[PDB]
Amino acid sequence: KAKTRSSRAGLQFPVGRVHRLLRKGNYAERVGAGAPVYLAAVLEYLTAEILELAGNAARDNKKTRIIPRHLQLAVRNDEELNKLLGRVTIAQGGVLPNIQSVLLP
Amino acid sequence: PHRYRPGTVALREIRRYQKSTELLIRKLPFQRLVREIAQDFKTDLRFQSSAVMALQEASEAYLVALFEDTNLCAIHAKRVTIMPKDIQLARRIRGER
Amino acid sequence: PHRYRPGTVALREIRRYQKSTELLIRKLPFQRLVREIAQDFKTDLRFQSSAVMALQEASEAYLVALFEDTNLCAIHAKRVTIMPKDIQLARRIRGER
Amino acid sequence: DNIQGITKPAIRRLARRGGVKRISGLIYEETRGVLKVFLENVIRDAVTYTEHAKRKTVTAMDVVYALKRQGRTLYGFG
Amino acid sequence: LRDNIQGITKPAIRRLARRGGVKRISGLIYEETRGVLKVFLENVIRDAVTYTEHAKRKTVTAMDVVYALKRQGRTLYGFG
Amino acid sequence: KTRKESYAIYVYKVLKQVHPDTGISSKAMSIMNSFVNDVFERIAGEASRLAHYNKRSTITSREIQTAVRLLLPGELAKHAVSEGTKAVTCYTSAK
Amino acid sequence: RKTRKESYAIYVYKVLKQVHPDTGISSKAMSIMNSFVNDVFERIAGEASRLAHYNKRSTITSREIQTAVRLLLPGELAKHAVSEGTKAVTCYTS
DNA sequence: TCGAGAATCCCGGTGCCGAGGCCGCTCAATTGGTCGTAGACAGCTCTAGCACCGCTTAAACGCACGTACGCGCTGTCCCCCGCGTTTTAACCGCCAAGGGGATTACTCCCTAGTCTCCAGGCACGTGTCAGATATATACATCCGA
DNA sequence: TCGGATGTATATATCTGACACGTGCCTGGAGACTAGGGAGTAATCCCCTTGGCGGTTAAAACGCGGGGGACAGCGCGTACGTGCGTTTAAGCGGTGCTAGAGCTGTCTACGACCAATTGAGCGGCCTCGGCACCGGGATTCTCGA
Repeated sequence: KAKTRSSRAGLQFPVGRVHRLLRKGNYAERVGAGAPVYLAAVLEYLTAEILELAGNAARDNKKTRIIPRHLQLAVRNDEELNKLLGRVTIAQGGVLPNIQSVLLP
Repeated sequence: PHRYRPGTVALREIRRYQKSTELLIRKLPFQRLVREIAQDFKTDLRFQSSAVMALQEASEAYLVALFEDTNLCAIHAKRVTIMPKDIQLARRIRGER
Repeated sequence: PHRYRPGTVALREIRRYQKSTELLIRKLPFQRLVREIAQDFKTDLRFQSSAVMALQEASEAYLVALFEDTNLCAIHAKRVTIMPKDIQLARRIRGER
Repeated sequence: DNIQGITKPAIRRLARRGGVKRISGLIYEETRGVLKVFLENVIRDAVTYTEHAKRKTVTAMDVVYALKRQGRTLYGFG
Repeated sequence: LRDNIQGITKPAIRRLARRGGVKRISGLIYEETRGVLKVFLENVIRDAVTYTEHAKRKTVTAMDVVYALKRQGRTLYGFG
Repeated sequence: KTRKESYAIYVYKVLKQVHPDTGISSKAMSIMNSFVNDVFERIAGEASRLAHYNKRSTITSREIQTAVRLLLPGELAKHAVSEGTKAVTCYTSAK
Repeated sequence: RKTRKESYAIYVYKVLKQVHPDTGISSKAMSIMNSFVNDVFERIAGEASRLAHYNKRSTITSREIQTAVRLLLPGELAKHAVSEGTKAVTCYTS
């Protein structure tokens, strides 16, 4: 009989753990029923968008394994992800290749 | 006999250091600096290793972003060479001093 | 016959407007501006009066601080007259564009 | 339309309070663009708080909460 | 101890300036940069030691550094 | 010998859905774990302040939706609202 | 008949008549002082809550409030606020 | 160098509305007693932080040399400032209608709580292939005659 | 503009050690089921928002003359690059020790909870003086002689 809530909602992230972390961390006194389902759907979408952009850069540098340089390039080349992760330092990431034009010969 | 015109090795070092991802400060002098300026807050502290690595990551990222904004100030003044009043202008517009 | 040398009335208007505390924009045109650029988010909204007064306070304070940082950029470029590329430099160092 | 109601002498008075001696002639169009971007970003969040509270009236507390989310924190209006 | 601000040498500031994208550097940038770095490190170390004293410990862990930087307005991913 | 919970296997499953022929190292998995915890705490705190402003005592899916619209920028916010509404519909219809 | 509004007007007025015995205050300045007290309350309370969550506790004691004041106020102002709080707790117990 | 003159500043007189104090009535803080559990303390374990020693070589250091860049100086022209005249719409006072914001009352269904059961997820133990590190070499870009 | 000469991708081989997979167990999530309290829905009422008119006058708009600042070119000297040989200390590996972070077990003192009074604090209402405004005269800084 024991089905998980994630299989019922058709998701990959847990719903039971999100509900436990909402009830345990002092956000409000009651927590509803659709709140962990909505929040697990949102977190799954954001994770899928980041990893979809990162795997393409791992292809472009001809690799089969993602590293923080590839995560850095994927975040900083996108527009709205660069506004979401605006003041965030990613460890072992480096910078983008920018040279000003008046310095070039 | 063979010498490059001044500017060429500067440009290719710019490309070489923007291509890699590594730590650009030696780490035993940085560890001694951290322990020294932490000694004036609590005597006989005992750092881990990942704590010193996290501090070195954060400090390197801060200095690189400050140098980018300093370079934009120096280009705005119609120069190429960076001077310390550019650093002062950047840190005062940003909201730090 | 009597005319002041250009700069004098500018300096005493600087002193006169830094001495007072009032609203420096007319408020019926500002209210029409607020209702117009709020019309493209929800049709038939209904503002209070203190809401429009709060928006006018916040907008005036933002523009005054932007003009102070713009003036520092223009002095750094060894000029007196403020040009729009000074505004662009200020808003890009600050972290807005 | 109504962005031209932010006239040429009003921008000059705000610049005089900022401490500005001499002004060019393209600052007016640049400043109207800056003010329009700021007001769009604040009124969007104020209308979102109003739509969540099931109202049709934009109160002053919604403006204060939106400005506090931007990181600006106005004192004096509730 | 009096040194160790001198231990941040002067090819290292050069390498940081070239990752920043800088072509030609003056000769006073070195002391100015050493002052900037010492001020930043003092403000972070003070809050890390405050969290460590409140937890009633004697070691500064990585999470205390992460929490200090998060208070400064500078999030850091990869050490939590 | 003590347990510490994370989001490693779920990020691994999402990666095997989008790119079926790649892997991920340990450092990048640590970065993705930090990102998920960050965004979770940010959305949950915003929903809590909405529920406190409106003098109520319940965090519901409407609070989560308004917190998402306030927190994320435009196209990303529209796609997140669509995904969450589809999940809630498929959860209630499969009751 | 209206619904009551709790505020901090009378207490700010008490402190003003201790510190300047012949000075009044207008309405807008009292509103600014009310907003200031609410702001500082919410900053210190939020930081103490986050400390109690980091150390796996369920209780906000006065030690969390002391550490939050020490993290959040700058310098000599924190040095005097710690003294005022400790002195008031000591006078409260006895 | 001094006189004209155009804006600030100080003093007095009138008046009007908004702080400030008094009064009545609800409702939240106090007081007293009881219960269960969070945290303080004592004890054992075992694991990383600190200190030291020898070797190798990569990087920091000091020094000549030359050149490109910062910075002062000059001229000119053009565009922004100050001032006077005309127009226009903001501001104040007033009337009037009605939408919607608070408030109260009355159910009802949604979430917390409990208890039993079981399966998913975490710690630990293998194993092999993705990438880091050699050598050899096309070939691209810079500076000079 | 070709010629040489550094410097950088490009191909091929070999090892190592981290990522991916498999097992056991154990604790946290799911399944039923009951109580009661927050929230949804209707009705009222009255405040505060929106629209319109009319007279006043302060501010916006428009020319106009001219002077001061932006900008472009030129000269000079000096401060910072590029490259060479010498020194220094950073990195690596390995050994040893011990303080202190981490987990178990007992127990008690402290905070939640509940019921009954009662006084503090909020709304409402006069009411007088502090501040706002008008006017006049003194002062003082600016600019052309």
